[PDB]
Amino acid sequence: SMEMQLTPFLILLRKTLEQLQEKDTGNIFSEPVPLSEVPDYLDHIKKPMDFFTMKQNLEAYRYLNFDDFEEDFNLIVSNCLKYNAKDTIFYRAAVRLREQGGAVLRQARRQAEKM
Ligand SMILES: Oc1cccc2ncccc12
Repeated sequence: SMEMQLTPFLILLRKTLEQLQEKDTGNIFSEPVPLSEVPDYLDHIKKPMDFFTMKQNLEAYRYLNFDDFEEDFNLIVSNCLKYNAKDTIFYRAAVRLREQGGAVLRQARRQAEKM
């Protein structure tokens, strides 16, 4: 809205990002998928995403509404479901992050709406 302030919103996004990273207990989404180990990754995945990149986007003022932030989170999840077979831990880790992280995201968006 007209009066919504930037700094409390960024503080909220930082806290939310930390809470989401806590759900990724193996830290498999902490840094970009290592393209040197996965040379076919970009054949399947058009926009890689990870929590370090999200932190850099946050601090570069690229996230100005909650959708901007949640869309990149959803890329982390959807890219991982798309690339990895269902019988892998990586696939299940994306399911777990979607489920547990969705709860973090709903409460955070509610706080943003009060701003
Ligand atoms: O190394 C990784 C971490 C998280 C997700 C991945 N998805 C495909 C290939 C490698 C991955």
